Amino acid sequence: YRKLGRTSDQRKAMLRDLATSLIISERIETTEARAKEVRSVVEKLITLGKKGDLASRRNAAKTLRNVEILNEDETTQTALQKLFGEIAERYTERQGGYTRILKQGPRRGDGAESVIIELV
Amino acid sequence: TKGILGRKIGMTQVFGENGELIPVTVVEAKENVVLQKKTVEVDGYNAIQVGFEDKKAYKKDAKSNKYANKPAEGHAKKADAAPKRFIREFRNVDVDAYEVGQEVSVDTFVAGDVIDVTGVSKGKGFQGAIKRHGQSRGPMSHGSHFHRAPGSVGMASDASRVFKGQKMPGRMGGNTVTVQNLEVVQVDTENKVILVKGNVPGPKKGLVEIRTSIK
Amino acid sequence: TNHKLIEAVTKSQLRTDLPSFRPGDTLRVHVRIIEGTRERIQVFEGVVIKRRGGGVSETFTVRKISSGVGVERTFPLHTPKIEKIEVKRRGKVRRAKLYYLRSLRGKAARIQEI
Amino acid sequence: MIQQETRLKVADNSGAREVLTIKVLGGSGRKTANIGDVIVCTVKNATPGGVVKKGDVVKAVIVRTKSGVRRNDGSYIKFDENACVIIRDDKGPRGTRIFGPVARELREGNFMKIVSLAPEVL
Amino acid sequence: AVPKRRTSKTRKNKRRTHFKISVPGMTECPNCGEYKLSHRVCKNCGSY
RNA sequence: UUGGCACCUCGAUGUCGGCUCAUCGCAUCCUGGGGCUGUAGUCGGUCCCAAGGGUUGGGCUGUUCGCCCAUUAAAGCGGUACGCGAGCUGGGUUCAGAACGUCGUGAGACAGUUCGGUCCCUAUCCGUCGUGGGCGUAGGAAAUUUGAGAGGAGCUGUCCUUAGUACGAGAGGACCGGGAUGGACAUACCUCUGGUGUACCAGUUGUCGUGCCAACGGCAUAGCUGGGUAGCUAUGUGUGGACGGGAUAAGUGCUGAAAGCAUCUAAGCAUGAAGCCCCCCUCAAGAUGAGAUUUCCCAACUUCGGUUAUAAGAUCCCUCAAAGAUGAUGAGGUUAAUAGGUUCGAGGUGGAAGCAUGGUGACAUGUGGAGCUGACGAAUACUAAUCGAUCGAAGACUUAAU
Ligand SMILES: CC[C@H]1OC(=O)[C@H](C)[C@@H](OC(=O)NCCCOCCC#Cc2ccc3c(=O)c(C(=O)O)cn(C)c3c2)[C@H](C)[C@@H](O[C@@H]2O[C@H](C)C[C@H](N(C)C)[C@H]2O)[C@](C)(OC)C[C@@H](C)C(=O)[C@H](C)[C@H]2NC(=O)O[C@@]21C
Ligand SMILES: [Mg+2]
Repeated sequence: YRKLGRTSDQRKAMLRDLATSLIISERIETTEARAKEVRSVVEKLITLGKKGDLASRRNAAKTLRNVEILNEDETTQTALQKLFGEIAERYTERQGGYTRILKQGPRRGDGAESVIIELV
Repeated sequence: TKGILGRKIGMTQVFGENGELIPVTVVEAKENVVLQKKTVEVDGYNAIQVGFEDKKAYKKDAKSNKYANKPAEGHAKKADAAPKRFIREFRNVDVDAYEVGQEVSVDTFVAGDVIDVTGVSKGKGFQGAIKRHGQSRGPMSHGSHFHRAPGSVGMASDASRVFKGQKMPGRMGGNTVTVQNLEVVQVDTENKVILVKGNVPGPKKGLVEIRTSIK
Repeated sequence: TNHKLIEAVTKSQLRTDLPSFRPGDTLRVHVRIIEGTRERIQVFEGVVIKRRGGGVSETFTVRKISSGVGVERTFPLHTPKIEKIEVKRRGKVRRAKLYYLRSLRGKAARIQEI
Repeated sequence: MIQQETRLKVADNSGAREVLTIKVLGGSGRKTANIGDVIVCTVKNATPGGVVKKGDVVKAVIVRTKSGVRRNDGSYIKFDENACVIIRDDKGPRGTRIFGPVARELREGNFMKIVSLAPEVL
Repeated sequence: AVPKRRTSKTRKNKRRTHFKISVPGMTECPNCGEYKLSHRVCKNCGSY
């Protein structure tokens, strides 16, 4: 696996935060290396969501941050609830994938290959 | 006398007749085919070329060594064989006991022969003088600033130069090594595997050239 | 599994006449000692300390006290030199390797049955 | 793995209660030893009396070590303490008993009186 | 650990023979015909 | 070595010991071959040939040296700016402080002691260790190659047998060869023994937070503690220096005369060493002499090739690791298992959650070797290697055979 030029605690934190944000937005923009490394984490969380049993819920609560989404009509529900009620159904029949990645050109401030990781 | 191209799978252990633990390496020799029979008047030295494994056949627009190229298909079709992945030759063999197109099988080896396995070492990459050359390194305390670097590279004004062969840092690995006087413990003809006492050079999934000890 | 060719070429060396046990169980391993001019048997008695990866490569360790001097013997599980293993009595532990018995002597090294 | 400046217990009634080593016989540059190997050593704690007294230089044989030994079948024998026994330059002990277990590998080294005068051969 | 002498213009220009930028890996985009980097999304159109 | 001379260096050539790394001579310390002896063999002494390899660990001093304690087959002598400080130390010595003894009325002094006392430098060139690109090898390519050369190894102990034999009043005691095991050292590898394993498992303290109990997350060296997969590793596992040729050294001869004898010599022809050459391991056609074998590709405009673009072949680009600083090498790019995910498994950890039972409680038991599980094995196109682009032959003369 990759280290992302960062320590262990700071990476653990970055990976879980990036996975949460992806789950919120359903497509985000970042650099290749971190997309390649958040792919597995988000894919595994969705797996914890395709079962929905209380054990998997409690276990997926480890990674996701506690965030609130305001849906249409001022309806509110958290990241766990999204994962287990709006994304489990979408991928009940698909047996992998769950994400795609679309390389983009280098950014300006660096030569970093920005990419967009999106939930498929 | 005998030679087979194989690849290394791993190491395990077997127990011997009197209970002894035998350390072993599993080598997989399958579809070894003779592709030529070099001759003294045709090429200047008598030997035979063996192709191992099996590539796929030519395809237009290939982008990898998976498939054979037109040049290799032709070489192998002259021996009515499939394109192969690794090709080596053997000199110790009697060229007249082989035919262009035969299969060399694992059973060429009987239990208790003496063989030499020639492979390539594992790559360690760029390394320094203590790992690459076994050098004693300096003191780690008592106010030292010479921890792992190599020591003097020469003398002084006499030989105002560094002599060739001075053991300095660089790439380690990627060298052909021949371990000598190993032996085979069992030959299995169905899974096509020659088991060799000891350990052999190389990464897992590599290539070993087993032949009969020259000593 | 492990590599399939490794597992195939070494399947014949595995023993099946052996019982099932776990670290913490005290047991009697019997061994063909071919010492002198006889194949005798020495009933070695100890407490299993650990055991390792499967295949012919599984090895287990047993600990005893000889004359107030701790002795530990590692044995390959499928060694043909072991006639039989009797789990002389079971053992309630909470580890998989019992390294922490190298500092205790006497009742401190106590084990509950079952 | 026993090298010089290593303190060993004596497993005998020679007088010596505990000794340390200077060399490992057997070769130029030899550095270590295991069961069945002889070492030069000087006692550091003697019993009041005994045939061997404090500060003497003596030949001695290793009978049990914590590093222990591999046997040809893949069996390993390890111990909880280093130990040694004094010898009389004939592979024979200086004392009359021998305390504690001993490893079977001493049979080969023809330390038979050591193997015969022992609580447990192993 | 200091330059014992000057590096002449000849030596200088010689060392930097291999010091150059490579033309980009660009291919034409199938929806718009403008060039894009290979394996990247066209920035003019937004396709594949 | 102690000196003599003052020839280069005072717009600076760091000086002694130790550490790291060696390299070369042989007037050889061990090992190999011999002549001998006031050599019965083991013993020793002497001289000759021999430099291939090897030629310890400590106590004491800043010490080189030397002495001492244990070993070894031996613990060799020297050169290399008394090798090596832009590789290291800085104990001694040689700045300023201080102090004792001595000399000086005194300031101070002593190569008399003593305690303390700042070791800078980002490597341009040559050199050296690795690793790329270009071009040449009379076409363009893919693979296998011989070996001109070059490098690496090169050490040796003990035991048993012959044999208690030869030889010995005895005491003692092989030569040869033929077996067996070591030491040191070099290599390859992780199956075993261990080490480490900061995205594996588990227990636990303080504190903050997800309202709350229960569950969990952040921080405290990874908070700590017990384990531990892959990888990487030694102290761990195998292997190696085994034969055997050819020419020799001191030496030993054979036939043999000058010199009808002799005599190893002059013709010739023998034997003889860890030494030389080969043998064994590795690199090697930039070996500009550029070598060899097999295969693949083969047209059609010219207005005359100083020709397109294309073959065969690669590369760009992208998924990767048995490879890696980068670039290279190697496994793959949909006609696809290259990597991710999913499913199953190995190995690791050790009895998840929620329930029900029992306890006042701290907890325990069954579910259920359960739950979790980074690299390890297999299957599966679910996701990404979609699209495309660039480079790359048309084969010279001369002569001889055909
Ligand atoms: C940190 C960067 C600076 O580097 C340095 O300080 C290094 C460390 C220095 O190394 C050395 O000390 N010798 C190596 C250590 C030698 O130990 C033996 C025991 C002693 C002594 C001693 C004797 C007398 C006096 C003295 O009498 C007195 C007073 O006060 O009178 C003051 N003390 C201290 C004395 C002490 C440089 C390199 C030094 O050169 C060297 O000196 C010698 C004169 C000759 C050397 N060679 C020619 C043989 C030479 O190589 C200099 C003089 O530095 C003082 C360098 C000069 C150019 C500088 O000034 C530079 C700018 C430094 N200044 C600074 O700031 O950066 C520096 C680079
Ligand atoms: Mg000057």
